[PDB]
Amino acid sequence: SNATFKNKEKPQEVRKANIIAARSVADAIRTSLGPKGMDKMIKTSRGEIIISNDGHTILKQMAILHPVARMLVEVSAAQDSEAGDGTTSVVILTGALLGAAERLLNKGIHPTIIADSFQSAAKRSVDILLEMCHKVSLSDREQLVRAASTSLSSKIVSQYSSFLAPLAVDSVLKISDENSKNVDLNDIRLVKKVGGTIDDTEMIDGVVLTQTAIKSAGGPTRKEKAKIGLIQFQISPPKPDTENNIIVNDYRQMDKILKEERAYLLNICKKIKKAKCNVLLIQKSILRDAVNDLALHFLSKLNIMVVKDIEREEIEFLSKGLGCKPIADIELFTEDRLDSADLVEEIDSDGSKIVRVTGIRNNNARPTVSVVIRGANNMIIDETERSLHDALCVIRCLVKERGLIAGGGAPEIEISRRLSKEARSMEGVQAFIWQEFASALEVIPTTLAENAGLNSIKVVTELRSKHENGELNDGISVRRSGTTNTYEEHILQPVLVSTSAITLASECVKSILRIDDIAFSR
Amino acid sequence: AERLLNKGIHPTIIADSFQSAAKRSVDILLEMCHKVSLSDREQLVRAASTSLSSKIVSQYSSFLAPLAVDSVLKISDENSKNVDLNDIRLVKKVGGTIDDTEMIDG
Amino acid sequence: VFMNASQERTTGRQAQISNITAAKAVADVIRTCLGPKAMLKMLLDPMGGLVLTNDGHAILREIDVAHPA
Amino acid sequence: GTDASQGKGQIISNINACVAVQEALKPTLGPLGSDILIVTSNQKTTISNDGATILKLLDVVHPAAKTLVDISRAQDAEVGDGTTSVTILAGELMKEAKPFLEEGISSHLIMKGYRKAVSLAVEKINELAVDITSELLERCARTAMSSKLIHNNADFFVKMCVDAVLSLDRNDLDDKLIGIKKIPGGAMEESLFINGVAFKKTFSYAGFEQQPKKFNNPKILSLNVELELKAEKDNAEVRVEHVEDYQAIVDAEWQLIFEKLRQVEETGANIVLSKLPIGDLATQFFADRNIFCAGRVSADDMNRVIQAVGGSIQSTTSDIKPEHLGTCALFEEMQIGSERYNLFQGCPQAKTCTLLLRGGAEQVIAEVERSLHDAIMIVKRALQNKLIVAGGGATEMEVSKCLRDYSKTIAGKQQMIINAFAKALEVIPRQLCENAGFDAIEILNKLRLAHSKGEKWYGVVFETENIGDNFAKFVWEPALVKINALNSATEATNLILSVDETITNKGSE
Amino acid sequence: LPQNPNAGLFKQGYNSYSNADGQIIKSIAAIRELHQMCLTSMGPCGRNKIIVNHLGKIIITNDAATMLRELDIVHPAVKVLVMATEQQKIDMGDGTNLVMILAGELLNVSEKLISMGLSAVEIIQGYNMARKFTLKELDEMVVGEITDKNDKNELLKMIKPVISSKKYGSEDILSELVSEAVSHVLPYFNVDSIRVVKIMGGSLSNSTVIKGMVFNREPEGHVKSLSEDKKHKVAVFTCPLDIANTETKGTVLLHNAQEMLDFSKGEEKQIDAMMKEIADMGVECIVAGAGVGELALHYLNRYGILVLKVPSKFELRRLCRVCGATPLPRLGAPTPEELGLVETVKTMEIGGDRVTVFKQEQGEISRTSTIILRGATQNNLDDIERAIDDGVAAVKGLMKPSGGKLLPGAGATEIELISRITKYGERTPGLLQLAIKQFAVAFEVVPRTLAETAGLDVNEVLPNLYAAHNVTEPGAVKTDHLYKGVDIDGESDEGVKDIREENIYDMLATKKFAINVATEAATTV
Amino acid sequence: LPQNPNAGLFKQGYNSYSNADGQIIKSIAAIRELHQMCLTSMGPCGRN
Amino acid sequence: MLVDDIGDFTVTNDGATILSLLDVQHPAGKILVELAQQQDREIGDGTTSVV
Ligand SMILES: Nc1ncnc2c1ncn2[C@@H]1O[C@@H](COP(=O)(O)OP(=O)(O)O)[C@@H](O)[C@H]1O
Ligand SMILES: Nc1ncnc2c1ncn2[C@@H]1O[C@@H](COP(=O)(O)OP(=O)(O)O)[C@H](O)[C@H]1O
Ligand SMILES: Nc1ncnc2c1ncn2[C@@H]1O[C@@H](COP(=O)(O)OP(=O)(O)O)[C@H](O)[C@H]1O
Ligand SMILES: Nc1ncnc2c1ncn2[C@@H]1O[C@H](COP(=O)(O)OP(=O)(O)O)[C@H](O)[C@H]1O
Ligand code: BEF
Ligand code: BEF
Ligand code: BEF
Ligand code: BEF
Repeated sequence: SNATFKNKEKPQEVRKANIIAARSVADAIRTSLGPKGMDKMIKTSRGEIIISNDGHTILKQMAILHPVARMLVEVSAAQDSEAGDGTTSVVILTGALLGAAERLLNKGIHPTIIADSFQSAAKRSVDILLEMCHKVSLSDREQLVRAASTSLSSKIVSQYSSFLAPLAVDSVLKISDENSKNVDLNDIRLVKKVGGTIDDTEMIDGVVLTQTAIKSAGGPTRKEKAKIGLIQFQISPPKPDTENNIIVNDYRQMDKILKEERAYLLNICKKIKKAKCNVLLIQKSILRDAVNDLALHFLSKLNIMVVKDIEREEIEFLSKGLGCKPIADIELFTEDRLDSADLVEEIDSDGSKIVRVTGIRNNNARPTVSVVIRGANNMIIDETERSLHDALCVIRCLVKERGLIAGGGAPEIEISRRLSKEARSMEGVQAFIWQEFASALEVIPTTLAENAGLNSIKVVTELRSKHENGELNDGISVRRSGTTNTYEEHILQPVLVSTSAITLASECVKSILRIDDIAFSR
Repeated sequence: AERLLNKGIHPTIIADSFQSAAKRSVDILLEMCHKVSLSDREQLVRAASTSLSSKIVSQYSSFLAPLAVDSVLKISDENSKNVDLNDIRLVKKVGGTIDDTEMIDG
Repeated sequence: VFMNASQERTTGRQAQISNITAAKAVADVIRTCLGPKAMLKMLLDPMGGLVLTNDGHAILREIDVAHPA
Repeated sequence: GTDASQGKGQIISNINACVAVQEALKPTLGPLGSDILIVTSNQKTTISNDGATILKLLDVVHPAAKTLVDISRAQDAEVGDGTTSVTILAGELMKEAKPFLEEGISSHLIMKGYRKAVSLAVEKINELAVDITSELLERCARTAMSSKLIHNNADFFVKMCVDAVLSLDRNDLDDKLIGIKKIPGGAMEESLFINGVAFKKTFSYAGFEQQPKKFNNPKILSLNVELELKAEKDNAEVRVEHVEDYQAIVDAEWQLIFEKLRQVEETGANIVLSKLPIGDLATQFFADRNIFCAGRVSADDMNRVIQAVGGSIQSTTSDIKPEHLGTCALFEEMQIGSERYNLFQGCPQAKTCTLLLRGGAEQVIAEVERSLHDAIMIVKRALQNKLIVAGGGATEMEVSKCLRDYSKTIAGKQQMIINAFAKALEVIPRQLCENAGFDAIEILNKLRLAHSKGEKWYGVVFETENIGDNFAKFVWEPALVKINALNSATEATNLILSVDETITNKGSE
Repeated sequence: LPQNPNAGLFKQGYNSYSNADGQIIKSIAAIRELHQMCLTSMGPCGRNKIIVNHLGKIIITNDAATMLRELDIVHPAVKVLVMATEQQKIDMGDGTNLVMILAGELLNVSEKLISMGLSAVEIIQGYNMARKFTLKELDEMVVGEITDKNDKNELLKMIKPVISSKKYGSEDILSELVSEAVSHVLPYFNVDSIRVVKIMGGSLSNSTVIKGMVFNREPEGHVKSLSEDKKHKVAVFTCPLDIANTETKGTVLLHNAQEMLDFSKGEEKQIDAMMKEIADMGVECIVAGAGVGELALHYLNRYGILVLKVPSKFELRRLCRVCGATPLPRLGAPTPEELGLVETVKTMEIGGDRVTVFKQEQGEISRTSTIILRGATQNNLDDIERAIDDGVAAVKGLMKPSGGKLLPGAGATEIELISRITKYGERTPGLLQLAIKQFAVAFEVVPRTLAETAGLDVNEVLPNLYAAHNVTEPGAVKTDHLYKGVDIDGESDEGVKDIREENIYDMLATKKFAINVATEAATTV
Repeated sequence: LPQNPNAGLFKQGYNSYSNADGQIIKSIAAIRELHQMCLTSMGPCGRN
Repeated sequence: MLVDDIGDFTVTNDGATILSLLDVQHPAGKILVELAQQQDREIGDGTTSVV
């Protein structure tokens, strides 16, 4: 039957291995599934310390080789790359989904039955979801900061959460334009600085560069009104793309030939000097501080603040903010494609020089922003930057789609109740287990209370005790053991997530219900 | 016990739930039994053929059932009373099949 | 658990005395060479050093002492 | 050097090794065939029911067993649906043909006895024939979708597949011109089906972000050239004997770069797709012509855009022609969130069809296309050959009761062969019942009576209670499949039945 | 025979989990390990511990931010409070010990609070609300007249305590050199310019400070170099002094005899031509920064011109800022608006080492100066440059307004704070009271730590200081060199304010991270 | 890099389980091994 | 069927090709292998028999 040296897996035992494994990832992840979560320290092999609460982080930092578990991650990972949040809350949903699916399955119910029960409830739960959202206008400072301070919290910086919340939304807003429309979170640079505390970070309405300008006799310290030329040619003596030998006929020709190169320097420096464009940003690397070029220093001898080795991705983030067509080459150069910025201060710390284009643009509406993620230790500028990825993208899922969901597990409590209430809709012994998916969905609310300390059963019960007729929105408050609703606490969570997550969970565990053998190999 | 315990309920709570139901379930039990007279061939063989089955010898279960009760009965006396299953020798012989066994009044 | 395994530590009177009385070593060797009745020393480092210089430096260079104190 | 097992003592180890592989496929059958999570090397980890991939990522030591696992992909390429079945038949075909080996005179009397089998059986397999209109193909394409994790959305896929098939569009459709991007996230119902080509190609024009996000009525030029300062193919070396021939040479560089795109913009181009990246200089000189430019496009990809757009790929721009530029409606590089992606669609009468999918993790998506292919293909099988068979194992039971009829009507000592081939085909539906039992066995004799005087069709449902009738049920497997699946099943066994010795070393000398 | 407990939930290879409370007890001690080692290091009357690099090098310091710099720790928790001290020494020179001292203690005292019943979140907010009150209260507890910066008057008063802290006993003489090298930079000012050059020989007290940097190198040009001048005008430039070499591909080809017979001469021509051209400009000294050509070196020696070999690219700068000239690529084409005057460029030798200098200026006066430290031990001379860099950082803060605000150091402030922080928590309702009364007694470090250093019966020093809240300044402290408790005001001993604030913050920040973490998942290898 | 399937339910040392149907196919053959060896032995005109 | 001692198989009834895959250890045996491959040159069939 088996060519030996392999690892098949008995039917009934498979489900155990699958479930018991899958169900356990959540065991480690549930310690972070909540604003009252527990922060971890992840000491790596090299010794590098990373502090995080982010489920995904943990999942990518920790070593996972599990056949079942390794899959659960590849979903929340894809869920983060797409949805942009609710990382952990996906592993959990698969946990209690199998947790509950196994219970009825361990007593007789067919795997393929609950496997239908899944998609069955999936659709109908995607319905309530599309009916649980709220139409939201466009461009509202308070209505957005209400979503930022909801994600950009639950972080190590809880004291300072309302400190990143603004810096989070302000920047995003400065990105969202109506073409039509389209946001580009990739077009808002984030450069981390090492100073002060995690705080002391400054949202910047512009771009902050790492480029430098090292000239004792030159290198202007500031520009009150400096025009900007977006170029990208070598600040150094290149060489023919063919085999190259320059031969000196006479001994004197030596000195005479040493000018055949500097000519290839001024050749462009001339067209650039004529335009008298002031500050320049060559994408080409110098790089940083060390030569080439020596003649580059001569370019700054005409009092012309210029920094090279600029980032490619930050050159587009330059044209929009600067508002100047980044001329790749100077053959068709002009004087129109320059820009302006009220201030350019290249402040330098120790030996590192960060060029800041403060008060830049104002024209073209300053579409690309840049938040300075200051912080002393490294482990700090690690989580802080990891939180914005989940913060900006978060609020940008409202602006992306005009839908929002009440937080504190609204559809979570609601979907189960609808499932628990009227089950007639569908028929067969299948739907009889749609109750599994139902009670399952209550996975987030339960642990949420747990992560706080207040009994998870009592609190979730205090919600099963509020009934009436009208808006009828209810949620659990991790603060006190009570049940303050989310409709008033401004604590909400994007639809783009809830929909693209509630589809992920029940799309894996359903495969798991399906599988009979998980034969392995060497 | 784990299911409800995995969701919050204290171990010491269900630990009480245990003995709680234990007593009361020992009640129904003492109320689920049936008074039975003494020395009844059919009423005993009805219990023998219930245990002495579920065995490999399912075809022959009603074959050991009699041999099972007849012997026991021959042991139970009323002193008073007292059975002594230790005082009914069982020596295995190697012949025929599992069957072909003979209850012996001696 | 720190500290890393393993690196020796002498806290206490140890280093306080096992450094002075340890420095005394090299200071106990050269303490014979000086003045009219001098005692020149010879020493063979790795390979055939075969060097005999009474220069206290020249001597204390060949001992190549490893002890800090 | 090494020993060898020969004779019946080994003839057996060949057979029972065959049965062995099929044993691991019984679960997989259409009805409730459960997915199998197979961990493999290097770090690969797949999960599904598609035989030619559940066996593919499963290595086997024995010779016979290695011949079977080969028929899996040996079949999948030809029709591409009889994955799970061909193995299950090939195997059981020997099990019920074994006791006729020793009790039978020879292994060669059985050979000839098998020809009269496959011949007759293929005939009976042709009796139950249906005609494909060529909308209604959506009826058959449903079946390929049904086993795997496509049933939840059996509809959505059947269309997404017959549509992709529809675009190309040649008497023979090569799915090499039908790319299949697989974006993670969203909803499985979000798996649109562009009529062009989707590219992970980020904001084209790496110089700056100036190039248009998308263009209406783009006139494309797809190039395999380099578009950068060409170097002398003939190993040349430079000698600067002059004093300023260095600057002039430096110029000759930027020169040819301009002269390059100069004759490429003459085709009124507003967007160019070059297989190779472009030099920053030639990235600017054309940029002033408001023309888009995307480089690094894959060799195969620039062939999908070759049919979509309509323009012919040309080398050396100097000899460029008006018949090289194309006509496609738009080019919008919408972000998939965090990751860019340039889309390009439109153009009338275009063969290319890139069907991007959605749903769950990259693995979930995989098994989707994995079974999607089973669909896409199953329709071509029916499209290139417009005729179908009575599925549901009915077709199987048919050739079984038909051969069985031929059994008694045979006067010879090799009668016990045709018989075997028959008895083995009954097992095809056997598991269909055993996968949804209990119990498979009672329902068996039910079909035997029906086939005899119950007309050709009528097989086992996979719902499943038991007996049904497939034409009524709506499960018709393209004859092409069942045809070759049986043929693949019988011939391999014949080659394997021809074996009576196994040597355990090679020269190769 | 059995038995064996299975493994609850598996994972990859090996990983280490840590229950949060247990870890806190366990990691709060790891932290505590490096505490008792950093206690004895802080303050003048203390001690210094030797450290042997993983490369074998020997290092001795008083600075605790360096002790850890040379220390290879493993404890992810301890890693934090080490990152602290280190993440401070760079931003602010001194105060690196008050970092660890507090940090460690904060954790130490928090234990009691954690054991009592409090929670980490409760403990955090507690301490935090104190960091905001301790930072502000100090902003006014100053009372130390923010002296204006001029000459060496205010400098020597501040720069001493920054130095007398570790290199105790040489406070006076030491800082003298510091302030000295400072006042040679005409007042935004750069800290980096004051470089230091130590050379073996004699006792430390024989060190000196010269207006201009010192080079441990000999003047090129062999016996053809002057090595002795008077008020010569210099001209420094990077480009190689030798022939103009082809930066790209380049060689020398000759076809006929006339070619060869003359090519050899042509070089000689250009050579002399280039040199004399720069010599006529009155150039009395050429400081080569990159490349030197013997072919053309023939010229420079004969007229009577010096030549300083090619230093490091980074050292040419600090040099140029002394001369007054300016560097310039390409040879020839000298510009008098780029020339600089140097007082003396002689060749003196200390410890028997050939050395050139720029000492003294009539004169233009250098913008950068260097300290010449004579000593007898490689180790000490190194932990003297440290006690110097600390000072150079104290003058870096006083130079940026308005950080020039003094403050009662010597424990004085670190003692008054004890009560001032107590009151805050004394009058703040809630459970956070405890978490504050702790943060207060946490500052018991600096007081006791000073006493325990001198053999002073700590059981007396503390009570005395408490009685002496005098509020005269205070006005109240402890000097190991007296009886009972000393008076800060008298000794003229005061620790700069902003340094303390930075220390009091970075500690309360780090100590919070250590408190905040609950579980630590450490890997392997 | 991974992976590895854990063990569903542990036990002492090593033990061998056998699914009944599989065992029947498998053990019915073991039986069958000594059959072809006992066939040729029975009867006069046979073999030893 | 001949096994490439690496799993790989090869089913064949040909005598010539079958003897080649044997390896032909010894002079006398290899001499027949040589006589075999001669037959294909003469003919093409009967290699199995000539030996
Ligand atoms: N007379 C003094 N002069 C300078 N410092 C003194 C004097 N007396 C006591 N000290 C101690 O020296 C300082 C601190 O020592 P130090 O090693 O510099 O710690 P840190 O540099 O981390 O702040 C004072 O604030 C004080 O506690
Ligand atoms: N203020 C809150 N009170 C209770 N639950 C919350 C609250 N805010 C968010 N949640 C829940 O927890 C979040 C999901 O996972 P979590 O690890 O806690 O943070 P996140 O996924 O946004 O990084 C959701 O926003 C929501 O379901
Ligand atoms: N005439 C003398 N009588 C006694 N001791 C002398 C006399 N001359 C010199 N010395 C001793 O020898 C010298 C010390 O040299 P020392 O450091 O011991 O070794 P070295 O002479 O090689 O450097 C001093 O001058 C003195 O201590
Ligand atoms: N519900 C069904 N009942 C009976 N036969 C079916 C059913 N569905 C499909 N079949 C036929 O049986 C076939 C053989 O199986 P195959 O497609 O090769 O692998 P799998 O059935 O596992 O997807 C096809 O799936 C199909 O033509
Ligand atoms: F923590 Be969430 F799930 F991203
Ligand atoms: F395996 Be089936 F064809 F999906
Ligand atoms: F201890 Be301090 F840093 F001098
Ligand atoms: F194998 Be045959 F003889 F060619």
